[PDB]
Amino acid sequence: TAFHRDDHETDMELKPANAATRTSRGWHTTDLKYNPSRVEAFHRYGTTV
Amino acid sequence: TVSTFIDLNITMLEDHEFVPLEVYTRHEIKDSGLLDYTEVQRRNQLHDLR
Ligand SMILES: *[C@@H]1O[C@H](CO)[C@@H](O[C@@H]2O[C@H](CO)[C@@H](O)[C@H](O)[C@H]2NC(C)=O)[C@H](O)[C@H]1NC(C)=O
Repeated sequence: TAFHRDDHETDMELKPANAATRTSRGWHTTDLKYNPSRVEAFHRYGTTV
Repeated sequence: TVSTFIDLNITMLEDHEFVPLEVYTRHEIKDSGLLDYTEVQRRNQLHDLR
C-alpha cells in the first residue's frame, strides 16, 4: 500500500495529458515527482503516485 | 454470280492492357507482424513528455 507524497488519501482531478503527435489520448493527476525535504547526512524516502 | 475465289478471314489480334496487380502490398506485410517494434518504441518513449 502506497501514498502520494507520503500524505493522506485524496481524490484528485483527472487532467488531460499534455499534447503529443501521433498518440492516443491520456489523462493523469500528478505532474511532478515528490522528493523529501533536506535534513543533513540522512537517508530520506519520497513517494509519488 | 459464281466465284472462282477461295475465302480467307484474318482479323488482327486486338490490343490488351495489363493493369497493375498485387496479392499483398508491402504495407500489409509490415502490418503482418503482431508488434511493429518501431511504433511501440515511438509510443513508449513519449511517457515523460505526456
Ligand atoms: C471474319 O471474322 C470473324 C471470324 O473470325 C467474324 O467476325 C465476328 O463474327 C461474330 C459471329 O461469329 C460476330 O458476333 C462478331 O461481331 C464478328 N466480329 C468480331 C470482331 O468478332 C466474321 O463474321 C468473319 N467473316 C465472315 C464472313 O463470317
